[PDB]
Amino acid sequence: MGRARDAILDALENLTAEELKKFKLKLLSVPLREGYGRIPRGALLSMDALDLTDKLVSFYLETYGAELTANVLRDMGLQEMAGQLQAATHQGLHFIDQHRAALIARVTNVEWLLDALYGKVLTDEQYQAVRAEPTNPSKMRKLFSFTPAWNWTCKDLLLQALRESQSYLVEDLER
Amino acid sequence: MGRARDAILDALENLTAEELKKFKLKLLSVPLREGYGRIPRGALLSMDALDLTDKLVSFYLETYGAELTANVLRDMGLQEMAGQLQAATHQGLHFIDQHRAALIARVTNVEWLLDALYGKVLTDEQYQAVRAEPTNPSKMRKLFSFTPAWNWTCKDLLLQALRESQSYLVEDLER
Amino acid sequence: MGRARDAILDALENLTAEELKKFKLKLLSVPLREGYGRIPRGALLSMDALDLTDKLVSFYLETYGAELTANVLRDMGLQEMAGQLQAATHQGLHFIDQHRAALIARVTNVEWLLDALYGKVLTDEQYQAVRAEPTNPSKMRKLFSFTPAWNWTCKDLLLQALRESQSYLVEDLER
Amino acid sequence: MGRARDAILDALENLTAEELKKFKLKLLSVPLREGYGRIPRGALLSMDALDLTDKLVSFYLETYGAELTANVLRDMGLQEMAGQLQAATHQGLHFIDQHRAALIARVTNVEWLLDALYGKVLTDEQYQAVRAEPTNPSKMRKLFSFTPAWNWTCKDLLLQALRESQSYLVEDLER
Amino acid sequence: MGRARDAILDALENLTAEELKKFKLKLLSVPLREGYGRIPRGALLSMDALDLTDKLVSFYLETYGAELTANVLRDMGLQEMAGQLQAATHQGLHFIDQHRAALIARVTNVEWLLDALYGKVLTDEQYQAVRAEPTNPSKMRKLFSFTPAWNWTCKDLLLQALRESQSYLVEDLER
Amino acid sequence: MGRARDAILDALENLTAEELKKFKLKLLSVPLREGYGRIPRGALLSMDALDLTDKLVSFYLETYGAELTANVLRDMGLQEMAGQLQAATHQGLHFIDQHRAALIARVTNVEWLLDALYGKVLTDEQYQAVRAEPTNPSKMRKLFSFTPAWNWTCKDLLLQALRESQSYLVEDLER
Repeated sequence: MGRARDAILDALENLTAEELKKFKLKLLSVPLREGYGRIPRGALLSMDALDLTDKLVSFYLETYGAELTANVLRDMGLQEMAGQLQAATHQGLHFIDQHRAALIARVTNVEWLLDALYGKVLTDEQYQAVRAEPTNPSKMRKLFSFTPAWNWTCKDLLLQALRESQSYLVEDLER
Repeated sequence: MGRARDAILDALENLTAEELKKFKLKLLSVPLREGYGRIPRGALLSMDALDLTDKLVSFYLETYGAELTANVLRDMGLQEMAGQLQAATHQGLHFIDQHRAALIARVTNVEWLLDALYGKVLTDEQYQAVRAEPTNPSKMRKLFSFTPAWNWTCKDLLLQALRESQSYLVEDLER
Repeated sequence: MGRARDAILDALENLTAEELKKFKLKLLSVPLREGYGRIPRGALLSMDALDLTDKLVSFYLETYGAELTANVLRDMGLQEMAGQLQAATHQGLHFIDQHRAALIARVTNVEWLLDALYGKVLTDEQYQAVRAEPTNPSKMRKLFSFTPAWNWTCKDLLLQALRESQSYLVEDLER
Repeated sequence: MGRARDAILDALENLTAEELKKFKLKLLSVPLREGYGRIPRGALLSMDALDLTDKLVSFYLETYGAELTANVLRDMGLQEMAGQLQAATHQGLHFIDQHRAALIARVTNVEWLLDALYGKVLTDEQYQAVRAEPTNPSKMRKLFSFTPAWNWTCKDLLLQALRESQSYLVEDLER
Repeated sequence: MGRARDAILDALENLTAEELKKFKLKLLSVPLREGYGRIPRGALLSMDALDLTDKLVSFYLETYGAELTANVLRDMGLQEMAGQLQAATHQGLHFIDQHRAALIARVTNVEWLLDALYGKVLTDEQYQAVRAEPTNPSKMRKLFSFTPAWNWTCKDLLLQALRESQSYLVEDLER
Repeated sequence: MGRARDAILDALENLTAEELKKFKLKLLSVPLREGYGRIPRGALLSMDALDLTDKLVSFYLETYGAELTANVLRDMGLQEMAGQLQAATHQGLHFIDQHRAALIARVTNVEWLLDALYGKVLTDEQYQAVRAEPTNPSKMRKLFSFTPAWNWTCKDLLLQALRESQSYLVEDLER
């Protein structure tokens, strides 16, 4: 699966000239994996977004180019663009999606997650339906039913709530 | 659910230049969650409300951006603006809406709440109708019937009255 | 229900500058409820009534702002403006309106109240009409029919007469 | 029917730079119909009114572009520009024009409308001529004879008067 | 530990306009530690509190900036603001907290301290409880149990009483 | 080890436009080491922060470029920027880290350092733990255990406290 060129272009088109200049400047000093070259200063300091996109795709592979662009954007502080690019490249698959079974089987403090997600994402009837479940696995199974209608931001909020509540569980899942 | 940019813009546009400058100054030293950067002084000390809103949504996501804006505003002392922002981001969902079932089940001192809400919120006929109910759960069920016509301020007043009357119930519900 | 800005402006606009200075000075040491900030001295000691009203509504909500203004006015000794603001915020609803049924059902010495209210509030015709009633509940029901034409001061006088006559009933009703 | 470019240009050219920037900012979060894209931030935050008109007509069709511009303008609170744009796009056709026969046939309280329109729109001679009519349909037919000389604002005032007088008729006609 | 920006802003914001000018004037002649520059007259004589705080933090670090501000405020005579800034910078840690063990072990005349603190700080029942202790170390240990509920002013009063009673013990303590 | 370009950019992005012109002007007269040229006035007086950073890295190497930038910044009086740049360039290595063994072996007046660091950096428990140590080397070994959690400012505070306490040891160690 490829077609990440359009994702990179979309990420690069939602930032102004003063941010594009900073991105190009920071591209000159970012650490690189072995076997990959560096773009010369002569051409890099004059390209626009359109030329930068296919230059990035040519010099670094599509996957590595996408992840390098995400890392550079995250370093500059632009979290929205990095999140959008990560969502585009990784499809509609999030961290909670890969570890779904472990999250339904090992989480304990459901009420903290419900309180964190109440109002911002969950509606009143959904909150009551989730709270009506007897046991924690049942609550988790009911809660995950609303995930397909969510976007990247809501999933990130849920992950942040889980990290704040149970750091040990998420650290174990990372390993 | 998004649309937090409009809420942030409304919150930031309703405060004067002297408060905006203090807000920008306090944005430089507010504690930040891990993984988030800080706005440089060069650009921050010259932005207006629109640019500040755009940069706030850019560096921090809509959820965390709104939360940070509310925290900074309530640190400045502007409680009205923070309350309006919380109402906008959370929709018409309040603390009393979340724990409605427990509140119509565990509260005892209803006449104190009625005295606190008399005149300012409740009318004479509504007060008489609530007083006509035989038991406390019936009184609470009748009282919650008028909630949809209320705004954030009335719900905050009711929460304050509940906290003053039965602090233990409130601290148990929040925890 | 809001509209407290107009009430606060009317209360603060009906006092002279020398006692406006005293109001501003006493606003610096009044005890505050939990979770509310304090106005800095640099700006507070230089504003007029128009700016003071806006900042009072800004830092403290309309409800708590009106309550704090009434408390500060009562502490200064100005009962007239404090009572006017109390009437404005609580609408045309008084203590006697809240406990009308209990007052009609439990009061005994109506003659003392009639003597206290004679001339100052009631004319000869109303006095004779009330005296013509056979029993105490009938006298109270006849008397309460004249309340809609009264103002805050007459109701306060009636409450004072009730407190002087039957203090135990008043302290029971308030608690 | 087209020519929406001139209407959009006239609407956008009659507003200052500071609210132009607000319009551009709010164009980034307005809900969109399915099948329509969003203008990237890179170009949107730099173009002026002349470029913005062409961009709006390109990305969105003339009809939907005008509708979206009017919706955003009403969201900002500027009702004069939105009304002018509606008048330009819909030609000299108003709500009262489309439902003329039903309005002449079903309205009852003509005198309230005449009182609302007196002085602001109708002259003394026209008012007397309308009052001289025997029955309500005759009064309405006489009143509608002066409509061609009116503008959008007068028709909006008449519609507001009708809505305030007979709300049920208006809500029936609109549905 | 940082966050001295908030403390400096609070200290500068609670002082009036005619004495902010005196503060700025005295900032031009205060002795400076080696390696630190002096703010030029051109910009200093036009700033308000918001720019002054940022300039102070930029030119002198947070620690030295807070110390210099406290020294200048003390020279001006404003002891309350200097004490507030000192409390904010050093956290809730006072001189008595630093030498707690030495104070409990070496002080003799507890009665003078109790007489100085009676009424103003200590209540009757806890004064009696302290007086009930058999020996001086027990009296001091019981007295220090009420310290956490005190503020900076009470601790300053206790230190002043200690200086008046046993000057030699203090001057040994700081040196 | 390089990566000084990012540190230089971060230092240059945290100063306003008024200070950027002063920095560029100071760059035209700063003494230079042998073999290094001077930036011409034609291009220097028109660059922004990004172009200035690139040109500084181009003409002067990363090491000498960072050193010259720090020297110019501390000449201007902005000690915070110079300190942050020194911390970024030299990594988390300070003067105290370089002479750790000599400082633990040759210092005498630990109490002055503890008094200087009390409250601002050290907490009460840490202060008591350090005071509990019998001898000076043990006290210093305990004190250095808390160093990894500190930042550049705390280390500078400790360094200036040492310099004030006994300057002879500092001037011996630096030479």
